[PDB]
Amino acid sequence: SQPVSLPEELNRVRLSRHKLERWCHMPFFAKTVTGCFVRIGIGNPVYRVAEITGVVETAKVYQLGGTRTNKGLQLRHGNDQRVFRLEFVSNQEFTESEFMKWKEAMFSAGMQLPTLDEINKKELSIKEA
Amino acid sequence: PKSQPVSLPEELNRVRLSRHKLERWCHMPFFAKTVTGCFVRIGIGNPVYRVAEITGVVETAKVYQLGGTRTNKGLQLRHGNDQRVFRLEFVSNQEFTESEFMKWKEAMFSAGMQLPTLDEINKKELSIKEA
Repeated sequence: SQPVSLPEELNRVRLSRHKLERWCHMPFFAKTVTGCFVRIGIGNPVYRVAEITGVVETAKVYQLGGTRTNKGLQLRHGNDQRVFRLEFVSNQEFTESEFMKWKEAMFSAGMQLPTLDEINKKELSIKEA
Repeated sequence: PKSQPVSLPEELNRVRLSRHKLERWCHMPFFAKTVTGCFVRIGIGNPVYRVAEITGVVETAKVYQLGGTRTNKGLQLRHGNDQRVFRLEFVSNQEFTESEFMKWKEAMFSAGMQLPTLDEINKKELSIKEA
């Protein structure tokens, strides 16, 4: 029941752009990525912590590394909910500053933080054997 | 009354488009028809902003990130007699300040331009309503 307190903890359910590229044509892509988090580039360079709350189709097909996709992630950062192309997800870990700004957004939004149980159950559910 | 020219920033803010709204709309049909005649709070450098009317939408040479998407579009923007093209990434999400609004009126009057009426504002606002 302990709320997430450390970047290391939330990193257990962080998806890189690499993983997202590898998975983006898989049949259960939405089920897999929903409830995970990303380090998302939001433009100039600023990155944020965001939860994936769903997958949508984008207006345009675009290049993602070695493939092409029209998938977009529905991303939540506190009250902020927007669709982002997969191309803007970072391969790097959350910085401590990014993680702390996110916790502030959560509390200021009156949104309950994920628990370590919720994080561990999600991490386990999508392990690839 | 609706025949009066605009005189308050609250009135002009009825047709102000946020950067987030521009991002949401930028790849939908009739984007230029929708946004033309709206206003933006445009960032012009150091941070300073201007009130500007959108007079059209153009292609630019720079493909850039606009939130969750990519675009090369530019806004043709007018502030009194000053007309320029700006990337949409420079539009502010914040409301016009009273000083920005007053500076814009000063530019309009200097130029000999007349301000929109409340009727014109209301008609534009009603035409951009999301349902």
